[PDB]
Amino acid sequence: GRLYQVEYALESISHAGTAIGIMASDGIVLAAERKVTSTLLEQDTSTEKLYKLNDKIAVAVAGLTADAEILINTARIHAQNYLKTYNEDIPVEILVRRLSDIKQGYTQHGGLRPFGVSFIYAGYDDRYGYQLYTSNPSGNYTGWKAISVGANTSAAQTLLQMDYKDDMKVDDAIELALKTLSKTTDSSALTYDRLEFATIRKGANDGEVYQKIFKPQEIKDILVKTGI
Amino acid sequence: GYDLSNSVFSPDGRNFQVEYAVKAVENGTTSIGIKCNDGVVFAVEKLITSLLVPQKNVKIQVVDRHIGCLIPDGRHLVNRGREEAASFKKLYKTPIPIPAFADRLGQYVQAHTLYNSVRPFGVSLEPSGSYWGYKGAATGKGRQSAKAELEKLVDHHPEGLSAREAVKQAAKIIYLAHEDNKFELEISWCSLSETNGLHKFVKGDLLQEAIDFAQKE
Amino acid sequence: MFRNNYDGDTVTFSPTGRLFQVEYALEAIKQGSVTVGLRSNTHAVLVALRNADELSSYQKKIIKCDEHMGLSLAGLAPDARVLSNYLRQQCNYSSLVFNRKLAVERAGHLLCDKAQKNTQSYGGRPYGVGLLIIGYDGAHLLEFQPSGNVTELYGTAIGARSQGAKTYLERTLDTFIKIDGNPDELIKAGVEAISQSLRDESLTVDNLSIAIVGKDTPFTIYDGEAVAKY
Amino acid sequence: YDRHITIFSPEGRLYQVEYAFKATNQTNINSLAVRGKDCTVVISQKKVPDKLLDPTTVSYIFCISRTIGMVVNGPIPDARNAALRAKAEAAEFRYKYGYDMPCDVLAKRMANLSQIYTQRAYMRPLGVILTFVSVDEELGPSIYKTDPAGYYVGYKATATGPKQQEITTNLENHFKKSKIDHINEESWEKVVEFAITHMIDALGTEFSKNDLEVGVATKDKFFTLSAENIEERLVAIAEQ
Amino acid sequence: SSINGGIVVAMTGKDCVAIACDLRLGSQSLGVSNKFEKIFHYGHVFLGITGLATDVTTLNEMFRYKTNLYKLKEERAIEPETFTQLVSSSLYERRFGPYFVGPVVAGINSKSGKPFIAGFDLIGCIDEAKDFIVSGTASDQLFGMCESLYEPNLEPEDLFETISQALLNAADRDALSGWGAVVYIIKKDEVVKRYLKMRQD
Amino acid sequence: TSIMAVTFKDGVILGADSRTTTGAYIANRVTDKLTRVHDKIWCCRSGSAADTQAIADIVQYHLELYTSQYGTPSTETAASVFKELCYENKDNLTAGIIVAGYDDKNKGEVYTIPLGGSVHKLPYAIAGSGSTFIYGYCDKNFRENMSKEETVDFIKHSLSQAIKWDGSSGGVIRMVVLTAAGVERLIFYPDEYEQL
Amino acid sequence: FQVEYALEAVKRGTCAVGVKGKNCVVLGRRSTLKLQDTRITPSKVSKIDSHVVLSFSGLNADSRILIEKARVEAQSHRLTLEDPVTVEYLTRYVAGVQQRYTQSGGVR
Amino acid sequence: FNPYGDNGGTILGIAGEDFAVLAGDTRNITDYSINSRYEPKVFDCGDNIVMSANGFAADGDALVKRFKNSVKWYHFDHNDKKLSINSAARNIQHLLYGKRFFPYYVHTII
Amino acid sequence: LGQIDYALTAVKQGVTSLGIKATNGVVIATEKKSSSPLAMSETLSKVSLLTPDIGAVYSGMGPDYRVLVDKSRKVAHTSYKRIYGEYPPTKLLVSEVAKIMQEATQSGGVRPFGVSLLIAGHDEFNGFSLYQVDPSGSYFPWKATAIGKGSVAAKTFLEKRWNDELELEDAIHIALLTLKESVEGEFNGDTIELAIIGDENPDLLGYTGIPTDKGPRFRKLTSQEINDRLEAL
Repeated sequence: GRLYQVEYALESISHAGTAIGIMASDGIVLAAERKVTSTLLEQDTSTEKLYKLNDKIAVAVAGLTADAEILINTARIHAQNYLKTYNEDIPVEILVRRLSDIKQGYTQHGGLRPFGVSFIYAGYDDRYGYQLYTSNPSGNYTGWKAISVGANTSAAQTLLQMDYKDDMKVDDAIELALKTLSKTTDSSALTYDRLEFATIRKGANDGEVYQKIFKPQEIKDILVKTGI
Repeated sequence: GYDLSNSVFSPDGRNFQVEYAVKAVENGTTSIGIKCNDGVVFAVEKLITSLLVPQKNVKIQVVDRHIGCLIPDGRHLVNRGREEAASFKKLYKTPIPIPAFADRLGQYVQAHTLYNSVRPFGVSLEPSGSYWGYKGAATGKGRQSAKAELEKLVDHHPEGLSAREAVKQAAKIIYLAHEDNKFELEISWCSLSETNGLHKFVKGDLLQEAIDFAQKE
Repeated sequence: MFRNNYDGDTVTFSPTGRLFQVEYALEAIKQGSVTVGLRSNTHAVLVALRNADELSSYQKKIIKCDEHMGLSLAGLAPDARVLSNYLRQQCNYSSLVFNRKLAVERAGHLLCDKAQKNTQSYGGRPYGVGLLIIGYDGAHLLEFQPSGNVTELYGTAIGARSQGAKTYLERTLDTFIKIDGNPDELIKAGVEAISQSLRDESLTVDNLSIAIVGKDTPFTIYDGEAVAKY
Repeated sequence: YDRHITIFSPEGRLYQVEYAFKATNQTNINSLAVRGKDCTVVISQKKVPDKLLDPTTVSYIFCISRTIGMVVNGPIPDARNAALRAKAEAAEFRYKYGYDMPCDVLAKRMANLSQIYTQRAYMRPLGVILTFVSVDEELGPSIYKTDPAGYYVGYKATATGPKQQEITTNLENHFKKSKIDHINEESWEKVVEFAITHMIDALGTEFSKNDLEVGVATKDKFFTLSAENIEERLVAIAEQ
Repeated sequence: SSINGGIVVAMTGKDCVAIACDLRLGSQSLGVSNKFEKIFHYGHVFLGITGLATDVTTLNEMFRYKTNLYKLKEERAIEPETFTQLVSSSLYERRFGPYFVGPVVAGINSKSGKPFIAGFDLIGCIDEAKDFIVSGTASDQLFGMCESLYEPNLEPEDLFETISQALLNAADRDALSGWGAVVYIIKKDEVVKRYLKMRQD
Repeated sequence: TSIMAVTFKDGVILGADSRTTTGAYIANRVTDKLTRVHDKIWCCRSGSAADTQAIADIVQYHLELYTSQYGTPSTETAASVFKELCYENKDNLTAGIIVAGYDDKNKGEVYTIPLGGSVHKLPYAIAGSGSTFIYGYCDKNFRENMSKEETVDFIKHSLSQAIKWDGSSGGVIRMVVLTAAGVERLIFYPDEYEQL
Repeated sequence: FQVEYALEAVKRGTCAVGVKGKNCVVLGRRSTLKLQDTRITPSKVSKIDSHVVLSFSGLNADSRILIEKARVEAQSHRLTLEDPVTVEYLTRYVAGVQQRYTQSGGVR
Repeated sequence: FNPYGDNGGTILGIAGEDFAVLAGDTRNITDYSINSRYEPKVFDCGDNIVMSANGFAADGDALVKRFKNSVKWYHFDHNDKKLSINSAARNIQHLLYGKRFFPYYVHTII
Repeated sequence: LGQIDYALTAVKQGVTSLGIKATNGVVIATEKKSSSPLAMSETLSKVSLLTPDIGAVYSGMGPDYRVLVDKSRKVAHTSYKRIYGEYPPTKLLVSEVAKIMQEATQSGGVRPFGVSLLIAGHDEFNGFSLYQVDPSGSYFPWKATAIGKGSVAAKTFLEKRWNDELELEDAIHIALLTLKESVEGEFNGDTIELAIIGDENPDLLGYTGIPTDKGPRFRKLTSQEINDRLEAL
């Protein structure tokens, strides 16, 4: 009992931009590649593919923009509802399962096109620590240590499998993501204006500043330091 | 393809469903209306099939005591017109003027030509919702002979016709129209003199006189 | 061969102005069995003649709508049930609000108005049953077709080779029209009429049903050992 | 589907509104609208071939409000439906905003309704033109015309019908000669005479008092001329 | 209303603001809690709510919800004036069903840099004053103290003393207040929170 | 408030005072209580100002729609519309209305809609708080057919007495005459009617 | 067809085995990838309540809806009758939900 | 506005061995005035069932008409089953409790 | 191909229109087409004010744009205003318009709008901005862009002309040149409709007395101003 609409959505996502999420022992790193260029299109569209659902959870998108915006707004509303109801931050798995259930419902009732969007969730909570998830149009969500979605999924997965360790640091994850993206893009070299970066890390002080979204200057500096 | 559903415009800008409804109207029995001096007379042919009671198959209907009028489609239209007349009477305390009643009927009929989910009416007020004022009106299978007779009457009476003679003229025209085929006559009257402006059915001695006059013609 | 492009739904007119679905619904009456209706000046009767097999009962054809009116059906049973329920509700409303027994002509008008709505709606279906209505006393007799037409006849017959009964009634109109005061003779005339429509088939106490209503006589249904020509 | 319902064709077309434009010419009536310095004149052909018709009840001119009149090109059922809707909208506007609805606002409302008809699949467009005329409190003599496609615009003068092209060309030449946006005639009778003469020249035929219908809009109100007034206007035209 | 007690007072100084409140929570005469804070902050704007404690908590939660959604959608913290308009609209949305609260908003606009204080009535009528705003069951005493003591263009050190003295002296004359006080001194980039020692607690 | 309407040979005449009071304080002293609902159909309102104004606006809208659709409504039609509005919402309205109009019926026409929404057709009608003091007088000085000047004098005397004896009535006397020539508006000041 | 294709989709799911004994019931995962975190894994055997457990086979996303509905129905029964749901009642409820979803077109 | 009133009267139902008796007044009154000296209060609804509702005349008449309509529809829907007295009592209980919060202001004896 | 592609074709068949964003403003310009000298051009407007600081221009089916302008004007007050007491920023209004168009595309029995919108605006904390909204419901920020019939040549010219130091006057000059290079019929002030989002104009507020209340930033050029600018080409 195959689902043709879900397969079409997956094929459409396979032609979208590549996103990489790497989980370390003390932080999570999300990276995405910008592909649209017109020499006159503004690149200040807030953040094109990286989005914040709350102060603790971030998401990376691969697929159609409107469905992504709808799902992100729904996730933000759900997180705020949970915060108002229980006076505590929503666990990552609950929000991921909520979005997955929404996708599954959109893949079962007639007259509704399935969401051709793949999500990479990076979150932190006090029950499991750092968590990384991937959700697809079919409605299934899976936890991962290093995951990639988009165009060059297989090559990026192979590269991550070759050079991933269970005790990597945040900077190690950043370098691994940059090197994996640089070896899979079909644009010869990777540049700052075509890249989006985000980190979710907790310092020695229990502040939990999970909102570090890299500026273009910071992305350029990181690329220069790594050597891409 | 354009003629298979209602409310669909043909490339030349026509609705063939309404034209087919008009074709269905043209297959009906003859109905005549004569506008005399301060009155209107209506005449209806009624075919006889067999065991049929000769007196109770009335086809003429009255709206608001002063208006005269596919049989079930006509019945539906008359019921809607009665509802509209009652609404007007309740709102304004006066009997609804004939142009207002005609306009409301035209709007209701034109409503059934806007959506493909409904079928246009197949009665005679044309099925497209169009209507106008007439000195004489003829519809049905034998409508052309009736139209010719009505034109003859209009030419012969430039100063108007009396209601009493209009009844006999209607009977004669109905008989001439039925002459093509090979039946009963029902006549209804509404005049300011013999009926005080109220729609009435003319029967009894006057009906016999009209029938005899038609037979002698 | 000879595919019809204008017999799909009831909201499409034929190029000559026909409504083929309505005609098919009219022809659906021929599927049902034979019903015969008479009328005198004081009484009115209905005669109705199916059995699935020797181990089954017989379908009901006569339905009482009120203490003074009733009907017989030929065609689709559920449509007849819906129409009979509507007529019962209308009679109940007339008897409750105005304390007035509903006239048979008004009942025919209501049936025609209700049946008209199924020929113009799209997505539905016209009724597939024909009805014979009889009323109090003067006596009245109506024939209702699913197209939305009523007749007010002296007598008629519908369904499954009913032409013989109709011809017999056309012949004996003047004979049966004036049997006032003798309901039994009118019932026997109706029995002879329905026998004229049988292709050598016999009548028994299981296949024959009768209905009678007249002056001082409320609507009464005879079935079983009561249709033994007693 | 794209030929029977109002959806885009592969060429980005709407083959149900163009058919409405075709249906606008089922009748053979030509209408002409001009505006004076303090009035606006509309003239329409009146054809009553049947001798059993009542000529008083045959008209394609409607009085929407006290100051706004309309002339419709197309079938009469759609014309009367649009007239009823326009009258209801004008009355509602007067009740709500406390002042008389302008001609351009009514035209815009009817155009928006036509656009709604074009965009929804279950509603068919009306094959009417709906030329509104008035003398506006702020604008003055104003003529605004719509179409089944939802498009509306104002005109100095306009013509509609199967033979509208010759009338339009004559109007364009006249306005090129005059180099002004209206007709310089203080009295509306002269404007009616000018309109009748222009229609006669364009159509190449003469008219009687039963072959024309006239509507005049002034600051006070909009009114339809009777047959006797048309006869007097024709006599005045014939006098010179 | 006026069954749980509580008082809040906000004043405007030189390039700074101050907002102070009591800490008593009770059921009529009985005292229940001495730690019930009535001042909250979202982004850089502070809100104090007096009246029914349940409505205070509900409004705090709802305004935190709305401010978080605003930050997510607009990628920017909300300013005191926009927050004042939002609170007024939310209060008026409950016309004929109002929250039995008295709100007071304080804060420094991030862009312009000028201080801002405002108060609200039962149904959200905005009262903007350039000197001080008072709310609670001891509003008359607070008005008297503020009129007698307040001076324009006060340094934060003097502003803290003025607002603390006003709040303490107003609370000492009110039976439904005075189980501890907390004062916020708000500047362009620094906020100081201080607890006060007082009688009856 | 004191309001009246009387039919005479050439049509109908409507008269009203110009005082609106909130309790014992006169909120308005130049009130116009004569409301136009059609070119030759006018109404006189008494009672709650908001209810009467809303009803008048609704009736005006209905009559404008009637004119657009049908032609010229009769005065009985306007009276029927007023009756429907007052009778349907009798539990939430306080309005006493007098409908006066001139049409082909000639000699004018006057209908009365008091509290409850009833309809009465009278040759002349009086309403308001000040009418109670001028009842008997109006029953001793009214004749079926009168000229314009005599009718104006009768209205002036009646309204002068009503203003004199009623503290809720005062100000100027406003009159509207509806005839075949059209609509005429007359103003009579306290220096004139306080004597006669 | 719709039911047959649903059964075919079921046939592609992971194997599940259920056995009952004298006083116990025993309910019976694919190969995780090298970069897959198994610390947070939804177990294939989900307990509907303290006395009734469920094990699915087929599409996991569609089974989550059934599990959630079964849990909600069990809590509703507990709140409405003060008695925890029985095994047969819960099975009948799940079967009724599936049967209702089969109708009304039922693409899947 | 009070939607209730009192019309007096009294009724008496006695059950025997093979018979039943339902007796009643015939006087309809309002306060101190006699509306009618002969207004029957005991009716015959059919199937040897007699019902009398005493008190508010309007409510009693409404209940009687409603019960008779229910009996006729019961005969229609069950092939003339000859409604029993206990079934009639249950049906009347349902009719009376249907207007639980706007009750009939009558006492019913069957 | 579906309805969205057909709507895009209809947009491509429409009149061009442009949009150019500079350091201190945004310029929108378009051509009015009326092949009938009897018709009056002033009665029809192709550039519509959405908010005192946000304006819009379109390419495609005119009546759809006329309805969409009213819907956007209503949603600018219902959604953002009457809540925060101020007009929405450009991004949020563009998002609401895109939501309206997306709902039109997704709703059953309704065809998508056949227009593409260029929306110019200014707001605090974001400066000036220019966006394009497609019939599908997706919006994209732009530095300089064009749509309609001669959009390819206009885009090439804008790419060859746009830079980072461009000012409002230079943007107006470039827009006028681009319009002149692709004018279908007659190039004068009565056939050109140009608007600018720039500095606030206190003379258009209508009243004085409130120092905080500033004038609108949207300003629609008159025919005389356009003719004077064309005299400088």
